[PDB]
Amino acid sequence: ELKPSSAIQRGPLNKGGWDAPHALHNDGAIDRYAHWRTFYQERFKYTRATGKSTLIFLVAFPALIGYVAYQSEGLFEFAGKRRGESVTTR
Amino acid sequence: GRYPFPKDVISMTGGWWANPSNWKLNGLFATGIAVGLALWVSTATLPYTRRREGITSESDISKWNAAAGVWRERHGKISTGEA
Repeated sequence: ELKPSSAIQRGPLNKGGWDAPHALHNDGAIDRYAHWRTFYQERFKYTRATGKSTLIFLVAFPALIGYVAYQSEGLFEFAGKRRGESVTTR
Repeated sequence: GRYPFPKDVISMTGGWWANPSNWKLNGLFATGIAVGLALWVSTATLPYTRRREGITSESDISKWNAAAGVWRERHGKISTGEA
């Protein structure tokens, strides 16, 4: 019984416009290559190699830079020195 | 070689073999610009040029060293080699 009103007269949608002629013969292999690439994360998993990469660049590499930056914080003062002057502040 | 080339595209460099017919004529313009550029620039750059050695007196620079000494003694500064 319950259908919407007859006074719709709905029509099919167009995209609007002109059929540009296809200037590209798409390669299904290249297309499935790139579609495999852009949704890599939907099939990503954890392995030993994943763990090696995220060991280095997520923890180890910032800890290396943190050993650099805080230990060498305000040491060097290279403004204008002399032959014999100390180069650091500590 | 002289292989056939599609003459439709217009490049800023002219393209493949640009040999336009009035090259004897248009070269009268651009060189007329070119010479007309250079002497117009060379005069304009002329007051901005100068002779390097001998622009001021040694007496001026020696008095500037004197002013350096007057400044530096007031700040009380050791030499570069004093320890």
